[PDB]
Amino acid sequence: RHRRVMHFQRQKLMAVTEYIPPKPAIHPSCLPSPPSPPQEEIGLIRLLRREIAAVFQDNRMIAVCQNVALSAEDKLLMRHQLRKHKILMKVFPNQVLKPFLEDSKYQNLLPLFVGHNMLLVSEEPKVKEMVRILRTVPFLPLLGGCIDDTILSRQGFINYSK
Amino acid sequence: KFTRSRIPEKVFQASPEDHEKYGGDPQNPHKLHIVTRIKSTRRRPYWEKDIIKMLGLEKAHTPQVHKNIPSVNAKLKVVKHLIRIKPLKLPQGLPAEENMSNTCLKSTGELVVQWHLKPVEQ
Amino acid sequence: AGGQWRLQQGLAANPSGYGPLTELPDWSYADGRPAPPMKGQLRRKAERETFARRVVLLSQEMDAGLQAWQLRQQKLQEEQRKQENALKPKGASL
Amino acid sequence: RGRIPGRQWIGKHRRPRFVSLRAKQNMIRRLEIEAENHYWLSMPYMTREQERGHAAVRRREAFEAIKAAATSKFPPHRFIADQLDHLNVTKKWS
RNA sequence: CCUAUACCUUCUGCAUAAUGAAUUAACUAGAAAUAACUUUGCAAGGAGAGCCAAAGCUAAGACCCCCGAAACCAGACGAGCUAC
RNA sequence: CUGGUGAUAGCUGGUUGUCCAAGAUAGAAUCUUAGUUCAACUUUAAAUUUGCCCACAGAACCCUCUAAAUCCCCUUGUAAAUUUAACUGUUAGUCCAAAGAGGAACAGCUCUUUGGACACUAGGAAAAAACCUUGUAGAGAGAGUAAAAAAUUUAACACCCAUAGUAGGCCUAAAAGCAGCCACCAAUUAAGAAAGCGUUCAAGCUCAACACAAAAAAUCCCAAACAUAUAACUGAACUCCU
RNA sequence: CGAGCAGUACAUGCUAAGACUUCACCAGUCAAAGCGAACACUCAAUUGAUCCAAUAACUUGACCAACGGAACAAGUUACCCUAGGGACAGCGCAAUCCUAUUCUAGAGUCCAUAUCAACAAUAGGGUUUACGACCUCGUUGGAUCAGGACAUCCCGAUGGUGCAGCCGCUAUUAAAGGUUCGUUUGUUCAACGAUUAAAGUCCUACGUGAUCUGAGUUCAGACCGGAGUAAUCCAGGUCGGUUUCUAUCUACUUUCAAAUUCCUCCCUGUACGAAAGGACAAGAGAAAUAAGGCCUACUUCACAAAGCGCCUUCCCCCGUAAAUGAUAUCAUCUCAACUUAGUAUACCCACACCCACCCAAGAACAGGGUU
Ligand code: FES
Ligand SMILES: [Mg+2]
Ligand SMILES: [Mg+2]
Ligand SMILES: [Mg+2]
Ligand SMILES: [Mg+2]
Ligand SMILES: [Mg+2]
Ligand SMILES: [Mg+2]
Ligand SMILES: [Mg+2]
Ligand SMILES: [Mg+2]
Ligand SMILES: [Mg+2]
Ligand SMILES: [Mg+2]
Ligand SMILES: [Mg+2]
Ligand SMILES: [Mg+2]
Ligand SMILES: [Mg+2]
Ligand SMILES: [Mg+2]
Ligand SMILES: [Mg+2]
Ligand SMILES: [Mg+2]
Ligand SMILES: [Mg+2]
Ligand SMILES: [Mg+2]
Ligand SMILES: [Mg+2]
Ligand SMILES: [Mg+2]
Ligand SMILES: [Mg+2]
Ligand SMILES: [Mg+2]
Ligand SMILES: [Mg+2]
Ligand SMILES: [Mg+2]
Ligand SMILES: [Mg+2]
Repeated sequence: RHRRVMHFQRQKLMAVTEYIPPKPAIHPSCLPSPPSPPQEEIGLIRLLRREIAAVFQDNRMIAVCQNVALSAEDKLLMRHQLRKHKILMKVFPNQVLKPFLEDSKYQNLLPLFVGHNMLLVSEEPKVKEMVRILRTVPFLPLLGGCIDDTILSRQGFINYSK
Repeated sequence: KFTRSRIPEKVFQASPEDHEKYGGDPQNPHKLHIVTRIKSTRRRPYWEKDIIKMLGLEKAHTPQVHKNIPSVNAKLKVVKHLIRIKPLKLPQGLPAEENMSNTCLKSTGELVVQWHLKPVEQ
Repeated sequence: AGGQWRLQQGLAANPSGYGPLTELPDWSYADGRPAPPMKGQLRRKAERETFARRVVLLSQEMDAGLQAWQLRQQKLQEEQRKQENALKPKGASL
Repeated sequence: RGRIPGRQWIGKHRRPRFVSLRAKQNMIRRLEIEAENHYWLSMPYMTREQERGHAAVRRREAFEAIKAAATSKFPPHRFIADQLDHLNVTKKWS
């Protein structure tokens, strides 16, 4: 704070000897920024890829469902009922799951993973037992699935059960 | 307290970047100065007023020729803020006895020995 | 006005300083006889001559003082050689 | 409204002063002149040793002129012609 | 139109709202010695008794204001007002 | 009343033609600080020869250390200085910059020191003794410049979701993630032995996780204004020009 | 914080180059050589001129301490005198105080922020201050007339409330209007009494003494208390007590003309509330003040003036409360474009009858009438 009244000769000296930052001819933000340096893949990300590959390899029936915002009590109750029929509920992030399907046999399942999605898997294709559990909540849709490495829609699962 | 100012010897040491801006030559220093007072001795210390008298710079904007020697430079380093220092240039050389009445000091610092006041025929 | 421009052209900032507009005589007789030199021009001519003589005086004084210093160095160096000539070592040196 | 206690440019509470645009330019113009002065004072033509005694004769001769002028002060000559020329005040025609 | 803050005096600094002046005419305020200096005369002498002199001595020229107290003292004059 | 008496007044006031020239701030003593004397400064005349500026070299140790500098000072630039004679006059100066002093007092008051200006000119800061520019004097219906015009307008914002080994043990009427201490693991794709709130205590909640930068006073605001045409130009008694 | 000495010598003899110097002088200081002897004393200060006095000479003499020293002289004056000088207003970024913010500790059951608020910090304002780490002391009310500020006491509008309603508390906005009458007492201010919608804080040379007046500054007299030998003194107590001004200049001398407030009634005993209690907004009626007039009556009084009497009195207010809707496809009242709420009339006007008279017109002048 300039409490004391500086002499005008001194005041001019302060004004003339002011810092002048260098100004580039072209603003740096306007220039094309260099590509971001690459980083190392997250160890959890590569752990999911190994886990995801096991899911598609061990079990043959995979059911793609949208993880609706059901209450935790209702969502756990459905999971237990599916467990009685040995139906698991696998959930993986799409940012790791989509690239896995981009380089894989199941490359046509990419549009099915849009939003909150969950995977229902089982060693034995117990389609008929799974459908009746899903019929309890009319607002839980079955987007599609893949049985014996064959891509099918919800209608096929109804035909497969019958 | 306000006293005489001692200018560090480092200030009067020309850098390589200075010779390419003013056109001086350290290997061939100029022989004479052209000192011209461009500032008033009023509101300046008495020892600066005395040196101005010693250098014959009473009247402002009146060029005076001084020798480029350390003792004379010592007085110039005291009143360097009141004077303008320029080297004396002699493209035609030193004036002769027959050229004393035909010399003229130009604003560029050159002392010509032929002042005809006539447009160049070239 | 235009003082800075004139300085860049080798002219004086004030046009009244020097040049044809000032140094030349202001008038001459109708018969053709040149006019006597003006008082101001005579003052400038005397003033310029004193400046010119000082330039010659100062330039010759520095050269005289520079040659004189060189002669002292030459004389001093010669004195060193003279004192060693008149000595003939003997004894251990032989 | 707008009173400045005491005097404007003196005292404790003074009138604020601000640096204009041309005030900065004028100071920068002065600084460039002095910056070039530091350049021409960095290249002496002669050293301290060479310079010594190079003007002793002229300085000693110049002071003797001051001594001669100072020690030649004396009342002027009185002429008998001037005393007699006062008698012309009564000069008249016949 | 433009430019310009009456004078004197007293204070560091007065346009100062500090002092003095309405204005006119007349009147109203720097007197002198030693020394030194300057210019003549004469000169180891100078000066029209006396006085000075280790170049002095004699003569001239050339420097030192105005108004204003309350007081003190001496000698007179007053108690027709007033005190008794 | 007269006379001494034109009393005296370190006090107040006044002090009368022209023109030029040189010319301002250390102190000591004092019945003294309203004065005077001496010195310093200033003036005139004279005599003499150095004067100022200043290259090294040189000038203390302490109480442990530490400033701008100063003294001295050959060259050099310059022209003054010392001495002799005769006197007068001036002195709390003020403000600005800087370093300090007054019981270890940031400003202010008072008092030293260095320098400047003012009591001398002009120009510019609005008017302006002390800031800045500039000083040697006249005339001009010429010219080039010096200083020289204040900037600045300041606060949006997460989206979504959360079940559980449990009130983790301890002490507390009971205090539970949320009074307090210890330990700080743990199921689930992914959740703090809880980071804030609210319950006497619980309950409820959010988050972490998972996906997705002020201002106001007294007679009446105060130049008029203007974001847009290629920094030149204006500007002194400074300098130049007759 | 010291000094006004003391101690050791007894050649601490006599002479004499060159220098220092307390910014002058006076005074003070050092000193080679030489004579004469021996084989410039220590100590920061440790001191006093001249005149005079004493003495044969030598030498000595002052807390002359007011220490450059007068041979020797106190107090008091409000009875005072003379010559002069100085003096409400003005400066004050450290300390201190006040006001508003910042900080978020802490009070307020819980709860920073309904309110309040510690240590502090940042702004505005006032005040104090360089040395006896002593005691004391150096303009202001009233009458009249007011001008202005807003940091608002009342009236108005709008948020928050630990706001049910009435009252309150707090904050924003608002200076159009208003802000009483008395008793004591008075570094001239408080206390008390009765009211009021309220009895605002200041500034203006106590605002205002060529408009008036009281006290003080303080006085010529006088006592009481205290001080002093007395004269006399004391911000102490009390009594008494002289300034005047004929307005020269500036300014001003009908802003022609918009009114504020209270009570009662009404709504209403309504909304609210368990009741107690108790409103807004809208309207009406009577009041007081202010401003501007008037004389029918009343009254003071009579060709009239006047009030105690009578008559009339007309705009808004800018804090906020909300829609639509982007930057930021939601939302969001928007220093985004945008929408809504509250966001003038009246008076005066035509002008050479003019002698003179009259006049509700008037100092003169002017003006109205004279059919
Ligand atoms: S102006 Fe270049 S990035 Fe926008
Ligand atoms: Mg006047
Ligand atoms: Mg005055
Ligand atoms: Mg008068
Ligand atoms: Mg007597
Ligand atoms: Mg007497
Ligand atoms: Mg009688
Ligand atoms: Mg007299
Ligand atoms: Mg006196
Ligand atoms: Mg002069
Ligand atoms: Mg001129
Ligand atoms: Mg979360
Ligand atoms: Mg010009
Ligand atoms: Mg000039
Ligand atoms: Mg001396
Ligand atoms: Mg005395
Ligand atoms: Mg004395
Ligand atoms: Mg003394
Ligand atoms: Mg009395
Ligand atoms: Mg109102
Ligand atoms: Mg307000
Ligand atoms: Mg009364
Ligand atoms: Mg009474
Ligand atoms: Mg008055
Ligand atoms: Mg009486
Ligand atoms: Mg007047």
